[PDB]
Amino acid sequence: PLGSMAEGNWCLIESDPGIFTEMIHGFGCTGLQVEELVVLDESIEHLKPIHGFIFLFRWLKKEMRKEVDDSPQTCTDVYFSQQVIQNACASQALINLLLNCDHPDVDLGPTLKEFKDFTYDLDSASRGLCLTNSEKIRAVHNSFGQKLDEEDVFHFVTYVPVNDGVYELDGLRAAPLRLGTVASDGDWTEVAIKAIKEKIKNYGESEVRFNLMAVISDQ
Amino acid sequence: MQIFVKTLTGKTITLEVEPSDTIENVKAKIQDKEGIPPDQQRLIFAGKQLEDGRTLSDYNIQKESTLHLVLRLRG
Ligand SMILES: *NC[C@H](*)CC(=O)OC
Ligand code: NA
Repeated sequence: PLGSMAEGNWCLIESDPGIFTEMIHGFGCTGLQVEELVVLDESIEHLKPIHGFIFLFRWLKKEMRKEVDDSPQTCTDVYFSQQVIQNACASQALINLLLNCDHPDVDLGPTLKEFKDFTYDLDSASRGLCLTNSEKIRAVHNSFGQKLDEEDVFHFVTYVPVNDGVYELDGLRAAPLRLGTVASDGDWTEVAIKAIKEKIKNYGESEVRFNLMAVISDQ
Repeated sequence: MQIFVKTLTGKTITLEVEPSDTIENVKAKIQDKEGIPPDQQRLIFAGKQLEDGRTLSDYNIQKESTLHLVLRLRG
C-alpha cells in the first residue's frame, strides 16, 4: 500500500564494485570503497577492516519461509529501511549498510547524516518510503542504470556487524535478520560467509549467478 | 587445448579452446555450457579483467590455464 506514494522509477544496477564505489561517493559519503570477492572463501585479510558485504543472488520464493530471529538487539541496535518498491534494492542495500557504520574511516556526509537523523526514529517501512522518494538518492542511483513470482529477479542484500551481532539486511523483509553473536575474539565475517553459503544451498550446484562485494576502507 | 574457468561458488567450467580464440569466443563457449550471456560475464586472468577483442595468447593464457569468471548482473 505504501508503494502507491512512491514517486519516480528506479533503474536496475549492475553488480559492479566500481559502480557501488561511485554510488557511495555520489551519496556524499567518503572514506570507503567497494572490492569484489572473486571466490567466496578467498583470502581477505588485506581487505580488513571490512565494514559490510553486499551479496547478489536470484531471489527464490522459498526465501519467504526463512525462519527469522526474535532477538531484542534487532529492535534496539540496528538501522533498517524496508523497500517499498522493487528496483531500489541496490541503493536500499547500500544505505542500510552505511547507516549502520560507526567507524573512524567512515564519514557519511551531510546528506546521509541528516537522512539518518530524520529517519532513525521512524518505522522501517516509512524509512523506506522516505528513501524511495528522495530525489537526491534516486538521481544518484539512476545515473548508474521482473516478477519475483517467476524467480528471475536478482536481489541485493547487505551483511553488517553491529555490536556483538551480525545482521542480514534484506530490504524485502520487515526487519533485519540477526544471524548470530560474534566473538569476543571472533571474526564477524565468518558469520556472514556462513549465511551466504547457507543461501547458496537453496539452489542446485549448477547455479552460478551470484556476486559478492566487500565495502572496505578506501586504499 | 583445455582451459579451466572457476567461479565464486567453486564451480569449474572446462572449455576446449584455441590459443588464438578471442575473449568474446570464450564467453560464447561459457554461454553454451552455463547459459550465461556474454554481457553478464567478466573474465579474469592474473588479476586482469580480460577485454573482448583480445585473444587468449595476448594474455599469455596457455594449455590448462585457470581463469575466473565473475558476474555482472542487473539487480
Ligand atoms: N535488482 C533490483 C532489486 C531487486 C529486488 O528487490 O529483489 C527482491
Ligand atoms: Na566515522
